[PDB]
Amino acid sequence: ETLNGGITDMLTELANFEKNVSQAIHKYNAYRKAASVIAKYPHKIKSGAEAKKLPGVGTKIAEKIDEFLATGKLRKLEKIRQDDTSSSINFLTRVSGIGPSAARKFVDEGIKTLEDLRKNEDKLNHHQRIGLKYFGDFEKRIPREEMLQMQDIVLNEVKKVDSEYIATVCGSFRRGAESSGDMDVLLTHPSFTSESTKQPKLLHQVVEQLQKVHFITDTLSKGETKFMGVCQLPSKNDEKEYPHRRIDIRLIPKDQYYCGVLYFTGSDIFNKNMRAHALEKGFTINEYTIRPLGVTGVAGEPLPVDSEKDIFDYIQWKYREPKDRSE
DNA sequence: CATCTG
DNA sequence: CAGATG
Ligand code: NA
Ligand code: NA
Repeated sequence: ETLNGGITDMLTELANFEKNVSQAIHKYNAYRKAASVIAKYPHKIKSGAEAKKLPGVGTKIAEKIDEFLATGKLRKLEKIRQDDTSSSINFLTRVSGIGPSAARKFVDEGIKTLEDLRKNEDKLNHHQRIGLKYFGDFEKRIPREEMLQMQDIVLNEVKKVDSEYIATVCGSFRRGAESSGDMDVLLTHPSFTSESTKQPKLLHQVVEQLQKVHFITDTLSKGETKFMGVCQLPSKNDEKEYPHRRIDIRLIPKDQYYCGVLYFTGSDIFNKNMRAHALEKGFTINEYTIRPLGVTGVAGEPLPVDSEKDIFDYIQWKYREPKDRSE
């Protein structure tokens, strides 16, 4: 956690690079388990061979670990941290919609910057385009104070559309967090579930409402069960308009809400531990359900949940307010 | 995993 | 349809 800090870090750099610039998914994937194991490793890595000793650690990584230990540096790391080409890919990638794949193409067409992009807005697709248009806004954290107003709107709108809506704002927003990245809304309706064959409208009626009033600004992706878009808190008495923020809305069959809602709420840590305990208590839990564990190895069948409460109960645990869902 | 693009 | 992004 701090004993083999740098090592795990350098490695993550390397790994990252492999995958991002080169297309080295193996290599990439290599640094990963690597940092993972030295990461757990209880001692102070005093040398390569010592590390080597570990699984995932080969000769090549060992090599690298030496020079790093030997000198507060790594050539290759240094060589990569300069190199324009590499730098560009790490940068383009910042745009919503640009991935590494795309980052590569662009640079190889000489688009390596923000301007480059605008100049070539023709080569970008809708998502990507927006992504560019909102570069700044998109990187700006979302202060809970805005979050609450947003939440205030979404809910009221969903409500007017149909009393049976059940919306929820998961995320850290939910866990207490002073600021969040994007807004994530979980959605369901009674008339929607596991068997119940569809109801796309269910999702589209609200999307529309939100656009009605202007909360929703652009559409990134709109499917029948998942919507990816952009929203905005009406700028008051003109002088201060708000940044644009990412917002997602997903439909969920009523019979699977709480697990989703639990799940989405996090933290990743909370989950696991909660997930591990579930297992002890003879249970299984994932994104959508809680299933009693057979002894023959494994086994299913969906337990029935009417709240986040139903779940814990099952695993026979202390109900946890979202706030302490930390770890 | 669900949506898009081409 | 494979392949990309989130
Ligand atoms: Na990106
Ligand atoms: Na292939």
